[PDB]
Amino acid sequence: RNLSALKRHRQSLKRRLRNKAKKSAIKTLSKKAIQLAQEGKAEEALKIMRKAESLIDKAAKGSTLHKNAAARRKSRLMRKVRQLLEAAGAPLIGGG
Amino acid sequence: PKKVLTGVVVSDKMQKTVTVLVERQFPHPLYGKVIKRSKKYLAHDPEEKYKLGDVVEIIESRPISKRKRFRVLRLVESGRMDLVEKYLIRRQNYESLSK
Amino acid sequence: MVKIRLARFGSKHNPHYRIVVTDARRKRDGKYIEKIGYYDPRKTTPDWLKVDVERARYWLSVGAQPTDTARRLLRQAGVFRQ
Amino acid sequence: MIQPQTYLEVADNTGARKIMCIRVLKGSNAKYATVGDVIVASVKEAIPRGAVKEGDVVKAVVVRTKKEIKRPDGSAIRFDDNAAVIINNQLEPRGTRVFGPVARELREKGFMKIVSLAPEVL
RNA sequence: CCGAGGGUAGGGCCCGUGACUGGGGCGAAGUCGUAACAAGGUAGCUGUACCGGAAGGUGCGGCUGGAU
RNA sequence: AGCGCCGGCCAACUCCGUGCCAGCAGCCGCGGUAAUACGGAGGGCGCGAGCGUUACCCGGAUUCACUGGGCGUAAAGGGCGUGUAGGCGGCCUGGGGCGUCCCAUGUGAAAGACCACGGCUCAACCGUGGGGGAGCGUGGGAUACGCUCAGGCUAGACGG
RNA sequence: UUGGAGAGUUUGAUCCUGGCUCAGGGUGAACGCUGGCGGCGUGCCUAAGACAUGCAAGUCGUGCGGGCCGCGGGUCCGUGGUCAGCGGCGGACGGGUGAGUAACGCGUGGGUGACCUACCCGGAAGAGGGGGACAACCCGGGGAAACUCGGGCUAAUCCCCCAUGUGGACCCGCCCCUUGGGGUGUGUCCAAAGGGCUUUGCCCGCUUCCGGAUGGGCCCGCGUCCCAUCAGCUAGUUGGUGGGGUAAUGGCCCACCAAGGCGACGACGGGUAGCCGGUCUGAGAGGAUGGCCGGCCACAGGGGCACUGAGACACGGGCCCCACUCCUACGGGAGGCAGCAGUUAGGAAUCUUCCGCAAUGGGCGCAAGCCUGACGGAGCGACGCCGCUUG
RNA sequence: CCCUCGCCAAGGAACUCUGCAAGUUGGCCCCGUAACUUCGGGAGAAGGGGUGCUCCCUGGGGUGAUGAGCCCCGGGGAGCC
Ligand SMILES: [Mg+2]
Ligand SMILES: [Mg+2]
Ligand SMILES: [Mg+2]
Ligand SMILES: [Mg+2]
Ligand SMILES: [Mg+2]
Ligand SMILES: [Mg+2]
Ligand SMILES: [Mg+2]
Ligand SMILES: [Mg+2]
Ligand SMILES: [Mg+2]
Ligand SMILES: [Mg+2]
Ligand SMILES: [Mg+2]
Ligand SMILES: [Mg+2]
Ligand SMILES: [Mg+2]
Ligand SMILES: [Mg+2]
Ligand SMILES: [Mg+2]
Ligand SMILES: [Mg+2]
Ligand SMILES: [Mg+2]
Ligand SMILES: [Mg+2]
Ligand SMILES: [Mg+2]
Ligand SMILES: [Mg+2]
Ligand SMILES: [Mg+2]
Ligand SMILES: [Mg+2]
Ligand SMILES: [Mg+2]
Ligand SMILES: [Mg+2]
Ligand SMILES: [Mg+2]
Ligand SMILES: [Mg+2]
Ligand SMILES: [Mg+2]
Ligand SMILES: [Mg+2]
Ligand SMILES: [Mg+2]
Ligand SMILES: [Mg+2]
Ligand SMILES: [Mg+2]
Ligand SMILES: [Mg+2]
Ligand SMILES: [Mg+2]
Ligand SMILES: [Mg+2]
Ligand SMILES: [Mg+2]
Ligand SMILES: [Mg+2]
Ligand SMILES: [Mg+2]
Ligand SMILES: [Mg+2]
Ligand SMILES: [Mg+2]
Ligand SMILES: [Mg+2]
Ligand SMILES: [Mg+2]
Ligand SMILES: [Mg+2]
Ligand SMILES: [Mg+2]
Ligand SMILES: [Mg+2]
Ligand SMILES: [Mg+2]
Ligand SMILES: [Mg+2]
Ligand SMILES: [Mg+2]
Ligand SMILES: [Mg+2]
Ligand SMILES: [Mg+2]
Ligand SMILES: [Mg+2]
Ligand SMILES: [Mg+2]
Ligand SMILES: [Mg+2]
Ligand SMILES: [Mg+2]
Ligand SMILES: [Mg+2]
Ligand SMILES: [Mg+2]
Ligand SMILES: [Mg+2]
Ligand SMILES: [Mg+2]
Ligand SMILES: [Mg+2]
Ligand SMILES: [Mg+2]
Ligand SMILES: [Mg+2]
Ligand SMILES: [Mg+2]
Ligand SMILES: [Mg+2]
Ligand SMILES: [Mg+2]
Ligand SMILES: [Mg+2]
Ligand SMILES: [Mg+2]
Ligand SMILES: [Mg+2]
Ligand SMILES: [Mg+2]
Ligand SMILES: [Mg+2]
Ligand SMILES: [Mg+2]
Ligand SMILES: [Mg+2]
Ligand SMILES: [Mg+2]
Ligand SMILES: [Mg+2]
Ligand SMILES: [Mg+2]
Ligand SMILES: [Mg+2]
Ligand SMILES: [Mg+2]
Ligand SMILES: [Mg+2]
Ligand SMILES: [Mg+2]
Ligand SMILES: [Mg+2]
Ligand SMILES: [Mg+2]
Ligand SMILES: [Mg+2]
Ligand SMILES: [Mg+2]
Ligand SMILES: [Mg+2]
Ligand SMILES: [Mg+2]
Ligand SMILES: [Mg+2]
Ligand SMILES: [Mg+2]
Ligand SMILES: [Mg+2]
Ligand SMILES: [Mg+2]
Ligand SMILES: [Mg+2]
Ligand SMILES: [Mg+2]
Ligand SMILES: [Mg+2]
Ligand SMILES: [Mg+2]
Ligand SMILES: [Mg+2]
Ligand SMILES: [Mg+2]
Ligand SMILES: [Mg+2]
Ligand SMILES: [Mg+2]
Ligand SMILES: [Mg+2]
Ligand SMILES: [Mg+2]
Ligand SMILES: [Mg+2]
Ligand SMILES: [Mg+2]
Ligand SMILES: [Mg+2]
Ligand SMILES: [Mg+2]
Ligand SMILES: [Mg+2]
Ligand SMILES: [Mg+2]
Ligand SMILES: [Mg+2]
Ligand SMILES: [Mg+2]
Ligand SMILES: [Mg+2]
Ligand SMILES: [Mg+2]
Ligand SMILES: [Mg+2]
Ligand SMILES: [Mg+2]
Ligand SMILES: [Mg+2]
Ligand SMILES: [Mg+2]
Ligand SMILES: [Mg+2]
Ligand SMILES: [Mg+2]
Ligand SMILES: [Mg+2]
Ligand SMILES: [Mg+2]
Ligand SMILES: [Mg+2]
Ligand SMILES: [Mg+2]
Ligand SMILES: [Mg+2]
Ligand SMILES: [Mg+2]
Repeated sequence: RNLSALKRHRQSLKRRLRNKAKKSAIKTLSKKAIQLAQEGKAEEALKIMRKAESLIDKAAKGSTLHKNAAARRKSRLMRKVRQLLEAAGAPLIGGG
Repeated sequence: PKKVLTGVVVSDKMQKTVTVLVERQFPHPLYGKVIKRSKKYLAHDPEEKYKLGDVVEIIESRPISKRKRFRVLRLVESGRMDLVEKYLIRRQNYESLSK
Repeated sequence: MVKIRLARFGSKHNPHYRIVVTDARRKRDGKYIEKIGYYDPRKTTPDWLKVDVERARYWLSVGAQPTDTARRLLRQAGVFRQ
Repeated sequence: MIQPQTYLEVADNTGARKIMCIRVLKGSNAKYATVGDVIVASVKEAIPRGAVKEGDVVKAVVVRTKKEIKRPDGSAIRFDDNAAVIINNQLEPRGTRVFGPVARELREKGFMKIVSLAPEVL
């Protein structure tokens, strides 16, 4: 009745924690930054936007995000922030 | 290569899409005779430039929608409403094949 | 990885391998990527071994890994002579 | 308080879904069956190809009731339906699982086989 | 939110079965008659229609695949 | 050493028993007191660690017919018109080259199959080599017939 | 041009039409009567019914820290083994089955400027500096079991932060290119793990990039059975705009907008079937078939779901619902042979609870090696073919 | 005790000649709706969902003047008890 498949399930549970955890933050922040950029609030948007971009590429280092997801996530972030600022402008920090 | 086919536009009642009817001949696999069979392709026309009656070429393309996997390649001839009639008269005849 | 090994053909108590390049995850006697020679362990004919050597060096050159008892039948045909 | 005409849910897998009481087997002239009592019943609704079929006259022990049963310790328990498990002449379920809880009263009345198969006993 | 499924209600197709019932095939050792095959003893056949224990008959119109 | 068969198809014949019985049977048919046709027997024919039966597939079936059938009376012409789709379509000349045809090239895995050789004492089985194909992609080419566009005609058809 | 036989039976007789019938080959066969040997094959076609027991997936101390027994010898140390744990890599292969599916499932040829790919190979560069968790372990609570709850401790190839930027990712501009292909400038963002020897040197690793190789995802043309006594079907339906999602296109999902899409070239519906390489027959054309072997697909008691991951929506992993069965101390809990054998039911009918990792192959490992019901062999059965005997 | 009326545990027609009587159902809006048919119907078949208030956005009509005010018929969103 036993296995080390058990072990393998034991671990999956734990990786799952770190993953979910990581993806939550990425969404929390992009949203936070898109939210700012709508009412922009130019400098602050861009500030958080970097903090997302960091967090994205950081998840992409491992198994959480496939690198293209990171690419895709990042692309859609920047597109949103910028085009939001165009209803008002102008970009306070970097970037870019 | 990407498959290219030539046909008549039979519908433009969609936005940014035309229905292009492609026809083909081939010998019957047993009875020899050359027989025709036709088929409609939904073709991407981002420019809404192709119109009813146009004879056109369409090229197999990366999928645009469910059912749309061809873009219109280029115009070939304009105003073949006589073909569009052929198609339409057949559909219209269907009202007589029921019960 | 892609591998070079022996696919058992022939029959019972009558081996006849084909030195062959296949994906490691194939079955033994499965679809191979390419045949490149054969081997008769019972040695029952003038040429109980043969190898396209020009080829076996390509697959090696591009990363194929031979089995142990294939490495040998590739040495014995001097695909390793430097 | 089950009486002739009362419909009961059947809490087993005999295939009977609903039975209607036709008699309470408790003496010469009992007015009501409660938990642990045996009735005779008609099968009014069953599923296809079970042990039992609509029309069958079977026996069943009442295993939970919508009128609350009171207990010597001053408490009472009440269920959301009236349910009975179909039995044979030796009080053994004719079925092989029993669904939903059952009243502990069944045990003191020698329905051990039913009490054990039950997911819960309240 | 969606969601396995559960429940309620109304539909569609299919299969099994049913008091009784309609003809059908066969069997054949029976009853009744002899409608068709000969001009088959009323030429036949026919669509329809009415009718008769039964094959059938008669009307109307048709065909000859009718003998003399 | 067994099993089927011995009326015809189909290779293999006599005696007894039975008497429209018992029974055989794939089709035609056998048995009602001289049965090569039932049952046994002798003998015979065919196969042989097999022989027979049942089932199913193709075959014979040109009996769904493309190769390769038919419709007065054998089964089979729609009761008759009108006409939609479709299928099919006269003579001459050009353009296009879709069908069609040619060449090249890719693909057409391995096994199997086919030809050669070879290994198990043979074979089956198994190995090495050889030979290709339809079909589809690509490049090039041909233009008679079919197609398509274009221009002529009058024998089809329509009209005065 | 290596290929083509027919016969019986409608009549008193005839010719013709026409059905029935037969001789041939074939099979995963079965039944009867009989039965000696060997070889190669080959054997649940029915209940994708239900299954007792063993076995079918693990490995690494050259990632880490402990326990228990011993070896070496002064409490401590080393060394070996063994046992879990943490950490890898495998477990997505391999093996079974054919239920579902008439579909881009399969076949064949194509497309991806719309994509991914662990371990393998080639080439470019790199490994500085910090901090933390959780088991094992000690301490309590709960059971008959399954087991688990809580308190605290500790290591690492575990986790995180900063540093470093060859490079790589992303927005904007611009050049080539022309669907999202390649290049470039500014801004922003992202690396890491070390272990081992013979120890200023090598081996196995770890990191980011580029290319390769292999394996895949998706897309399109054409082909793929019976019923028209199924003729009409369609509201995520057909298209569009924006977003969501993915590796990636897409009504795959969602909001809004338009009113479209399909159908006698047979939609919709019903029935039946996994498809192919092939197989069997046939002169051929064709018909029939898809068992064994190879390829793809689909499924893992019936259903739904996602997690982990390069890869799964995972046969011997997880969650939930159902059905069934079992266990128990009656409180509770457990299972999924369509893996190999084996039992039972069903059936006209289909095998040993065998042996071995020696060979080929696969997994982990520097290696020794360990695991391997894949496989290699052996057993049963005239089931088939081939060979041989009873002279 | 009778009349008229309100409620009722579990059951739910077992009442009785008979569900007699009383329950149930109940308006409007939307979805949806069978046999059969004289093609009207059967149909309010059946069955089901919605129904208050608050804020924001919004479409058309009447009266005006084309506008404001007034009156009429809507739609979409977010919420509250
Ligand atoms: Mg492990
Ligand atoms: Mg949040
Ligand atoms: Mg992931
Ligand atoms: Mg990644
Ligand atoms: Mg689109
Ligand atoms: Mg009944
Ligand atoms: Mg639902
Ligand atoms: Mg439902
Ligand atoms: Mg449920
Ligand atoms: Mg009768
Ligand atoms: Mg007469
Ligand atoms: Mg007469
Ligand atoms: Mg007469
Ligand atoms: Mg008459
Ligand atoms: Mg009379
Ligand atoms: Mg009369
Ligand atoms: Mg006339
Ligand atoms: Mg014979
Ligand atoms: Mg013969
Ligand atoms: Mg003879
Ligand atoms: Mg006798
Ligand atoms: Mg005699
Ligand atoms: Mg005979
Ligand atoms: Mg005889
Ligand atoms: Mg023999
Ligand atoms: Mg036949
Ligand atoms: Mg013949
Ligand atoms: Mg034929
Ligand atoms: Mg013909
Ligand atoms: Mg004929
Ligand atoms: Mg006529
Ligand atoms: Mg008529
Ligand atoms: Mg015409
Ligand atoms: Mg024409
Ligand atoms: Mg012509
Ligand atoms: Mg051409
Ligand atoms: Mg070719
Ligand atoms: Mg081949
Ligand atoms: Mg050939
Ligand atoms: Mg030889
Ligand atoms: Mg060969
Ligand atoms: Mg010409
Ligand atoms: Mg002309
Ligand atoms: Mg003329
Ligand atoms: Mg006769
Ligand atoms: Mg006659
Ligand atoms: Mg005769
Ligand atoms: Mg004949
Ligand atoms: Mg036998
Ligand atoms: Mg025997
Ligand atoms: Mg054997
Ligand atoms: Mg099976
Ligand atoms: Mg069953
Ligand atoms: Mg069972
Ligand atoms: Mg073992
Ligand atoms: Mg290591
Ligand atoms: Mg060891
Ligand atoms: Mg360990
Ligand atoms: Mg597999
Ligand atoms: Mg196998
Ligand atoms: Mg199947
Ligand atoms: Mg279907
Ligand atoms: Mg298709
Ligand atoms: Mg395809
Ligand atoms: Mg992995
Ligand atoms: Mg520490
Ligand atoms: Mg950093
Ligand atoms: Mg919508
Ligand atoms: Mg889009
Ligand atoms: Mg994925
Ligand atoms: Mg859709
Ligand atoms: Mg079509
Ligand atoms: Mg049809
Ligand atoms: Mg079905
Ligand atoms: Mg099936
Ligand atoms: Mg023939
Ligand atoms: Mg088949
Ligand atoms: Mg079969
Ligand atoms: Mg297979
Ligand atoms: Mg399933
Ligand atoms: Mg499942
Ligand atoms: Mg099962
Ligand atoms: Mg399950
Ligand atoms: Mg698994
Ligand atoms: Mg699973
Ligand atoms: Mg799956
Ligand atoms: Mg698997
Ligand atoms: Mg299993
Ligand atoms: Mg206990
Ligand atoms: Mg539990
Ligand atoms: Mg078990
Ligand atoms: Mg077995
Ligand atoms: Mg049996
Ligand atoms: Mg076997
Ligand atoms: Mg081994
Ligand atoms: Mg090995
Ligand atoms: Mg290794
Ligand atoms: Mg073993
Ligand atoms: Mg009451
Ligand atoms: Mg009540
Ligand atoms: Mg009631
Ligand atoms: Mg009630
Ligand atoms: Mg009564
Ligand atoms: Mg009474
Ligand atoms: Mg009444
Ligand atoms: Mg009343
Ligand atoms: Mg009322
Ligand atoms: Mg009211
Ligand atoms: Mg009322
Ligand atoms: Mg009704
Ligand atoms: Mg009506
Ligand atoms: Mg009525
Ligand atoms: Mg209503
Ligand atoms: Mg209502
Ligand atoms: Mg009010
Ligand atoms: Mg409300
Ligand atoms: Mg209020
Ligand atoms: Mg007024
Ligand atoms: Mg106004």
